Amino acid sequence: EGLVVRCIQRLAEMCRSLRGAARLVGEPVLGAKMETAATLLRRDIVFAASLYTQ
Amino acid sequence: ARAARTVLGQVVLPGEELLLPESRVRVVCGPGLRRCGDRLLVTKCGRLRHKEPGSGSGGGVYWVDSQQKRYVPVKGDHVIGIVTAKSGDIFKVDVGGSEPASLSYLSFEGATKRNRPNVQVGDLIYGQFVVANKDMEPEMVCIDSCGRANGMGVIGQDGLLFKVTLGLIRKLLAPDCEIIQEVGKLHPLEIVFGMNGRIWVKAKTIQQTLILANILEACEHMTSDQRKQIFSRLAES
Amino acid sequence: VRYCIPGERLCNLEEGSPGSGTYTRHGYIFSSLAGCLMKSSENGALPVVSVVRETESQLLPDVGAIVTCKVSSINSRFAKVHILYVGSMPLKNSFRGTIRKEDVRATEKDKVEIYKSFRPGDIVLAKVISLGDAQSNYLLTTAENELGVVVAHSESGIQMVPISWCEMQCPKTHTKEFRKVARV
Amino acid sequence: ALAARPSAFASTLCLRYPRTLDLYKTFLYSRQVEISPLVAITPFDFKSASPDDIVKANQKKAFTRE
Amino acid sequence: QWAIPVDATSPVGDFYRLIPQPAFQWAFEPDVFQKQAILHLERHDSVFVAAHTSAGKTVVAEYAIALAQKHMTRTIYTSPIKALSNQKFRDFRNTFGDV
Repeated sequence: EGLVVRCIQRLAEMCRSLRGAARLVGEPVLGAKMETAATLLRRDIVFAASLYTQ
Repeated sequence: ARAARTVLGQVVLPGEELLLPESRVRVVCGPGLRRCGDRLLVTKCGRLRHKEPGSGSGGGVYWVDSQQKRYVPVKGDHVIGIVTAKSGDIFKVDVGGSEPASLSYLSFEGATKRNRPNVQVGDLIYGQFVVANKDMEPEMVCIDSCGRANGMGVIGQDGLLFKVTLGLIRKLLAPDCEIIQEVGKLHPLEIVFGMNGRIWVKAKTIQQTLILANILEACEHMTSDQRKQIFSRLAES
Repeated sequence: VRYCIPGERLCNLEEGSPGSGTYTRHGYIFSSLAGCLMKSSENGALPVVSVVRETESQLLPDVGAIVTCKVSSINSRFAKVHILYVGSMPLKNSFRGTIRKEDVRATEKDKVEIYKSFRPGDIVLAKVISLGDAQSNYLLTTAENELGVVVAHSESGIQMVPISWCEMQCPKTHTKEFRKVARV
Repeated sequence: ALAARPSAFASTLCLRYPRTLDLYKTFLYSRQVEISPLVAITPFDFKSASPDDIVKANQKKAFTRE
Repeated sequence: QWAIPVDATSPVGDFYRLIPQPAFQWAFEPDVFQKQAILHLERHDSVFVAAHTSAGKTVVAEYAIALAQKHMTRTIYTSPIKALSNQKFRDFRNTFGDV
């Protein structure tokens, strides 16, 4: 479980960039379930990162 | 001009004066009292009450207790509020006073510049104050003194929030109050009180939630014994 | 001595230069006020002729000017004030102001909590920096050692005295409070 | 272009309103009507640190960043 | 020509006579080539470096980094590997400023 988190943070970027395409076309049927997936993907272990964040 | 410790549990009126015990003492006057010279003045109607815990020391505060609806923020009170805006990096919330309060994105448990919490507009939050002086908008934090949120944060998913007067809240928040135990004997319940005049209830059935919502606002009146058992029996149905 | 009306022939462009509150046209110097004729010879000849009333009833603020003010309300991130004196002279009316959270100290630093800096009811000395937007109009600053609250006021109505650079104490009840003390 | 002399209404409209014993007796002020301070130092003469000046001169002189 | 290889000994005749004002001091001593690069870097020049030790080349890098905060500008450091990318950040975090 070292490459899973990197694959996750790679997936979340394309899901964040598909919103601009769904908005450009004008088809919010997919842009709504994609927004729900985007908010459904953000966990807390992903953002742990390093020790002295703050 | 009567004297204190003699008119305890007596209805007073604005403009009246009373004599505290003789040797000026440093007892602080409460909400409805103001200290002038070596006398006390009454500015609110109500009933005198005095609380000194267990000892012959101070041990003692003078405060009248009345019935009213308008709420003034007091430092250290548990107040339920409703979010109103999301301007900047704060969370303006309506508590019921003259001015709205102000949260911060990091005030929640484990919140940083990345893992911000989800707070929408028009949601109810359980939280405590840390600054409530009459010099700034009140500000509230929402986890703990130490930092572990003990039930605090955003609450309420399948209940009802209604409004009652400050008197019923004061009556319920008593160490010798048997209201909640008997009311919960009929209908199991869980409550989250708020010192701004708000209550969150959640029964099992929607009918029971309606009944608890209506019958809790009337418990400030209808004194127990000769009245309460018969009212409970009548509502059993 | 003689006074002026806001137009007359005074001097040529070679026989002096325009000063304050004057305008020139077609090689002549023309008056623009009704004050008194003062010709500051200074040094180097060719005096800079100007007309000044010397009785200022009102004066518009500028890009840079020292003004004495009076706080009206304070917020967690700004503090609205009321301009009361333009430097020395009393002002017949009152304008409005706003102190943003960058002009308190002379470093434009982080922290700097506005709440304990400019408590309402005080009188402060500040400097303008701009002509402002329609929300905040003058954008005063106190980023100097000589600027800040000068004459504070107690909780119960007693004239205060400075006690330190960051801390203040009540003289009567010996209560401790925070301000931004300016040099006298 | 001869200027003229005023008349009553103007000469009364342009009026400038700018001990000699005692009269109107009832309206005097006498007839009608401890503080141990332990004051601190009276000013604070700023003779001391004034942090802004510190941090500025500090960094400019120091000029090390290490 | 656009390319001048400076000789290893010819240019340098003095180091402290020039740059009258101080710089990013080092606890140890600076080598001839680090001061040689710093001398050119002061004139906002372009510098190429070919050496063997790793941190020895970083002296001029942190010279430029310390020089930026005296100019309030920003600098970009590119490291094409993740392990080395954060070590320098850690080195300069407690050392000074914000990175």
